[PDB]
Amino acid sequence: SSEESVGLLFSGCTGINDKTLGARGGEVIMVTSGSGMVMSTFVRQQALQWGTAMGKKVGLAMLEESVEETAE
Amino acid sequence: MTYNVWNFGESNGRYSALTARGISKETCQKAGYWIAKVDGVMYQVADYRDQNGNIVSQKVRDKDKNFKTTGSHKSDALFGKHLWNGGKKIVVTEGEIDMLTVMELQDCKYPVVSLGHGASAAKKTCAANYEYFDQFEQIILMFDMDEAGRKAVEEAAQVLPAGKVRVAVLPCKDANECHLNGHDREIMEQVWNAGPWIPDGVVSALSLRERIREHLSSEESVGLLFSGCTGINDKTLGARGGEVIMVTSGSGMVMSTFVRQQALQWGTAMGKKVGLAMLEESVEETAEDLIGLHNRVRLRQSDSLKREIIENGKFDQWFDELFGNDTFHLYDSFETDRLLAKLAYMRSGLGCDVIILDHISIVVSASGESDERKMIDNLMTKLKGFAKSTGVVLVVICHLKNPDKGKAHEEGRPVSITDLRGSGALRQLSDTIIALERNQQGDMPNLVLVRILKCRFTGDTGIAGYMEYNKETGWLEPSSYSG
Repeated sequence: SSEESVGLLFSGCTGINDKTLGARGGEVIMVTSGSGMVMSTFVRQQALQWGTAMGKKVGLAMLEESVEETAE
Repeated sequence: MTYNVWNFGESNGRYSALTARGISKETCQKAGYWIAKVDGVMYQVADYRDQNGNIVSQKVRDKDKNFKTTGSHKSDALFGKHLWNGGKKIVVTEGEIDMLTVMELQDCKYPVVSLGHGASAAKKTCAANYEYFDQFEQIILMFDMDEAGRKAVEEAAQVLPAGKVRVAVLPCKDANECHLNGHDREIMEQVWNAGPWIPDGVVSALSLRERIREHLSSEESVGLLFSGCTGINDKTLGARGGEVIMVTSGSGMVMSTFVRQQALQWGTAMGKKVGLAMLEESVEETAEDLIGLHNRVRLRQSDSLKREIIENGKFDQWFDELFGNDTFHLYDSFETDRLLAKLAYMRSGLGCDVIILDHISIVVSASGESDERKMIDNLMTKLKGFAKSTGVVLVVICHLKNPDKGKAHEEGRPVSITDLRGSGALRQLSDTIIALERNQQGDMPNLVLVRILKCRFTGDTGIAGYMEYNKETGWLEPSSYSG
């Protein structure tokens, strides 16, 4: 009952979802890839839809850039 | 073996009231603050027991302000700990006496423990006890009201559980200084419902509106265009403030020109105030190199012309011309922390918007420490911090280690980020990496290539154009070139 199946659906590629069934809480999802800013977008995108479409509160530690920048 | 735990009675023990501190006799009795007297002198003994009840260690005092610690004072010692296993709220004080205090004012009905090695070992003693403290709903850190005491609070909460920590804020040094005629009611107002703070770096988005607005106007998409090779610009979109541009390459004096050239155009064409730390050369030298460069003449490299313009007034003229807009400013030399500080005041005080730091390879002063490998990195970060933290554009020149593989640097050999110096900090912390290659023994010994080795803001990277050295004027002129 407690723990859960379809936790938080990755956005922008059903597939990610199909295969992973989402980002269940207490998990640790790890996004990786080459030079990928592609990577930094993908994550950003997720942060975006989770904190708006979904109710969820997102917390960001974008260590690379400033807080103002990421907000823009 | 270790100092025996002091037996009550063996040493002439009494549970007496501390009249000096406004701690009642009945109070000392509950926490285990007893008054012995061995071999003549009368000592104050604090009884540290584990959650199980057994006395594991003692902290003993004599009048003059000395100590003597009995038993085995483990890294997780909390004085009073054995009294409470659970609760809605537990005050945690710096020392034993202050624990006795809160234990009064409350008629010993709620929980207070004191740090085992208090003062400095705030971090260790605390994290040693995560579980114990999590037994309570909220943890009230009532530490000293001074320099190191606020610090203690900080290091403490860091290692303490979740959203439970709240900071006590008293009118005097400690909770006892208050009691000792002053404001008991001040201590009270904190034990109940005091300050809960710990986000010194967490920052809700809502609360950035202003900081964002003012950013958006201030710092520019096309922040500062590199000069002498559209390309550098096309790919990197410029040197946006708060970035850290890193210019690198082989033997490149080509490199030290390229940087110089940029310094030039930003400090004259553009309004921007450049600050320079040219660590290699003197402050007078770099100034000449500027003047000369600005006047398309190889100034220092020519006895005749030097004399000429000193006499024909052209010097004072050229000098005013280039400099007299308080726009260039130089760090002039003869540590890491020490340099960083100077560069900061250029940013903060004279408020230049670019600082060019020629040649990271020179760390310098604090000698007893190993690999430049490691240290290069340590500086790297302070710098990136400086940068982002203050929005200054920080160009940082950096020189290349040398292959071991076949073709050298003057043989043109291209460079990659692997090809990189350091041990990762630049390879990381830098926002745009511009590399310049030059095969000084070949077809165009004056032709120089520009790779963008990296560029966060755009990630459009690669070969980005060519320039040609004019041995004659001193400039990296832009050049026609491709496949």
